[PDB]
Amino acid sequence: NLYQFKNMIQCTVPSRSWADFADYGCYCGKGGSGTPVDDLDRCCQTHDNCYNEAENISGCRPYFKTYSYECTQGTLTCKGDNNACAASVCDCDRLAAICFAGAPYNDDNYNIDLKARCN
Amino acid sequence: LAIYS
Repeated sequence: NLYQFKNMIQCTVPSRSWADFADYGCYCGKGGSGTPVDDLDRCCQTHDNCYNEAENISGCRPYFKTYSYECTQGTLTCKGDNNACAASVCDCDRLAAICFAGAPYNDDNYNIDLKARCN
Repeated sequence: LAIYS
């Protein structure tokens, strides 16, 4: 779940508060819709798509699903005791976090006008 | 209380 996604971000990207990613580009945080403003927005776009596919698994809710993971000594791991849904979600978030750690950060792309550039 | 993605 997001609390866990939060904690994931905090362990792969220490130097940056997770908030920095809760309202960025067209896909990070807010809804979505439109061409990703950049790579960091692309990471999120791919993260939004991942959730939508997961939503296909019945009774699977990307935001509230509590999965099993762990982050130690710079390693983010999705555990084996997860059902199909939790596993999927975990991996979505996991891929995203790792994606975040490798993408640049443009401050101009933080909290841009969604309505005029993407709703 | 609120979201990333």
